[PDB]
Amino acid sequence: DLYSRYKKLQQELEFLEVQEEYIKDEQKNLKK
Amino acid sequence: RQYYLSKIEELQLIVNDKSQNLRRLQAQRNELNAKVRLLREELQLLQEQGSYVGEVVRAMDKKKVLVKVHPEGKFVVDVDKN
Repeated sequence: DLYSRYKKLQQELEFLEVQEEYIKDEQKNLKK
Repeated sequence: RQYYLSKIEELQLIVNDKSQNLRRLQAQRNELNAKVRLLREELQLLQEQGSYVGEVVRAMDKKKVLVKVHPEGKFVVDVDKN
């Protein structure tokens, strides 16, 4: 069962990475 | 189990720290977007003209009121939704 939670946290990390990249792009676009 | 527990603890640490980072970044975005929206609506309103200034002489029943304005003169006008 702990495999499941570890993979879920890994997906959480990747999703946060996606959010950070998207926010950087939106920040540049919004500044322009 | 050692591998498993250690890596999930690590994941928790990085995920929470990046969640705080995301909080900061998202807040900055939510201020910038609000400001941009403000400016856009300001310009859209700026397109609207100056609507005159007048003084009413006598209300003459709902949907009709008399008002005098500079040298255009005295006009009867229907009131808006207010």
